[PDB]
Amino acid sequence: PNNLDSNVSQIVLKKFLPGFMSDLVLAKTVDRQLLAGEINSSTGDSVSFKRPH
Amino acid sequence: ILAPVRQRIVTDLETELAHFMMNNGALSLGSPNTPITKWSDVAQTASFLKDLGVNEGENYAVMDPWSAQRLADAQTGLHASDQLVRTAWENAQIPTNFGGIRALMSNGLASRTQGAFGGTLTVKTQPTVTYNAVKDSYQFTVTLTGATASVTGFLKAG
Amino acid sequence: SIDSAVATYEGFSIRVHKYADGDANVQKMRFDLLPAYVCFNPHMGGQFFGNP
Amino acid sequence: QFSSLRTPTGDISGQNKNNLISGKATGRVGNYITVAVEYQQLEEAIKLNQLEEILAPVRQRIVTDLETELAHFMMNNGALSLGSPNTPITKWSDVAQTASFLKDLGVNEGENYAVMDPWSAQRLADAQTGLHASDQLVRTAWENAQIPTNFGGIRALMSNGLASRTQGAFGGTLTVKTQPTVTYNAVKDSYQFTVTLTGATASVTGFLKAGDQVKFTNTYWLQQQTKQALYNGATPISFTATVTADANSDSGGDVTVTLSGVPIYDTTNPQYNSVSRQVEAGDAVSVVGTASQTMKPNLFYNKFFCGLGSIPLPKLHSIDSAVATYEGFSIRVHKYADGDANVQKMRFDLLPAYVCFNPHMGGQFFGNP
Ligand SMILES: [Cl-]
Repeated sequence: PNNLDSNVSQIVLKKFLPGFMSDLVLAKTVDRQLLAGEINSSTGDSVSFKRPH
Repeated sequence: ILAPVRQRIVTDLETELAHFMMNNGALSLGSPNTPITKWSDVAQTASFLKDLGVNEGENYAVMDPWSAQRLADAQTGLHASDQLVRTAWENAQIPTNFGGIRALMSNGLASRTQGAFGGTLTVKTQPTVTYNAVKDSYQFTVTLTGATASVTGFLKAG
Repeated sequence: SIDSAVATYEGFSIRVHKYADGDANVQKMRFDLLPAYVCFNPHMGGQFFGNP
Repeated sequence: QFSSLRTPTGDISGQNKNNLISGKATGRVGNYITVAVEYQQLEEAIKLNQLEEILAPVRQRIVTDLETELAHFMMNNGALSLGSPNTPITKWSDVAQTASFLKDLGVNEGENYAVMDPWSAQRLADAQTGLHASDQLVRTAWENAQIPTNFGGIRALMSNGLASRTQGAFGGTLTVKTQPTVTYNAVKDSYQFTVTLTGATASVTGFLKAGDQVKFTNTYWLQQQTKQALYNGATPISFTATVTADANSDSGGDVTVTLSGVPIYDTTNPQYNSVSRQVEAGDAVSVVGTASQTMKPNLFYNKFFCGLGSIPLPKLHSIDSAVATYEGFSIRVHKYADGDANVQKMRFDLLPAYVCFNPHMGGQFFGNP
């Protein structure tokens, strides 16, 4: 009956396991050009575009 | 430790887009209890956009993993083009254009709950819908009558 | 009087602010983003299901 | 994993920031694997020729008994479940459901595998002889009864060495007796939890056996990143866990079992939830399959689910030895003898090691009724 357990360490290696993930689809198919850079500090919180006649 | 923080932001950006779009768009096709199975379940969306007059840019339909699969299962059953059945037998892929509309699979997609309604509903007062009232929004208030006695959350957003 | 930096992932920008707390000996960091939305025409989209 | 607040201004004053809660997975060393032989000096003289051929199969015994224990190890940990043992694999949509379930939960890294026995691979081979279009693809299965490398958008493999399991005799209608403590603090170092069950049959030895699968009807899997429940067509996908060891039903019909996979639902740290709600005392549950059935399960898993390793063994002193690898595993042999009984002894050894990184990345699958 040896007892050697105090000769050694409990080691946690420095690496992580793969987590889960999700995919981004809606984000990349809507219109992103029209509204870009259009709202700045001269404009207040909103801006408008024209409906066709 | 903090590397995941950025993709939490983006994940939560796009769960809002799902809700924003869901609370605005006025069009509806088919019954909400029934899952997408037939080819003509995706195809009805291209043709309704068409019949209504929309011509500009592309059109997208977006469904979950489980629907995408039953659609490939439908394509393993085609009788004619062997490049189109091989792809789905190996890969469970469907093509880029499907039904005459650009079709896409997304596991991030939001859900929503109906909210408890009952009774035979009618309008209480004729609303005012002319081009001059709704000109700037395309939204309008209407008051419905003949509902269940009193309920919190009788109709929920969406 | 608070220290910052800005990063890019997915073609979005995120500020980060690093402050602390004097009396509780504590360090705090927040990452934030402002989206904008537009609905051009409500009649051009919607929700679809199967036909039984 | 983190969560986020959504506010008109951005004022977070009265609210809760994310805590940091670490967790870890742990590997362990297993039993030795040993094959030992002996024979008299008299036999070495008159009776043993080609002794070197007499012990060729000895090293493949070692590696065979490694693969058989590995298969049990997996079958006992992975929580996921598809189909049910009463229906054999037939349709294309059987192998296919597994790849799209791994994607709906969000497994993105490495490669996914499905593994089945010869009888299953044959029923998938004549499903492939029925295709109406692809010319080559039917000819191959008609000739050779083979199926492609990728099948259903997962990578499919056949193996004749694979373990079986017996269900064990369960009956009556079951419900949970008390609330389990499932928060991320309790389960974060293991991913296992104990729960007591009610309404079982009076006194039964082996009421549930290691490898069974208990299903919680009203508690649903989430998507792990997005946190929205999972729907397959009309119906939600229930949560399911695996019985890790044998469990007996005491008189009065109670059963206390340890399960692998956890229905985490945490109020204080909701960012870690697995599932749509809190399992409460009085919830219906049921065991997948029929009472005393036996069978060989099919396994589907992500690459980082289980892992395997082996440990160099040092040399005993005053004894002679050498190392030889077969299938990329190193095996010691010690050759020693007993001077008084006049016999000769050889032993061949290997030490394995096993991790289960995540229980929620693998499981067992059957067909759909
Ligand atoms: Cl035909």
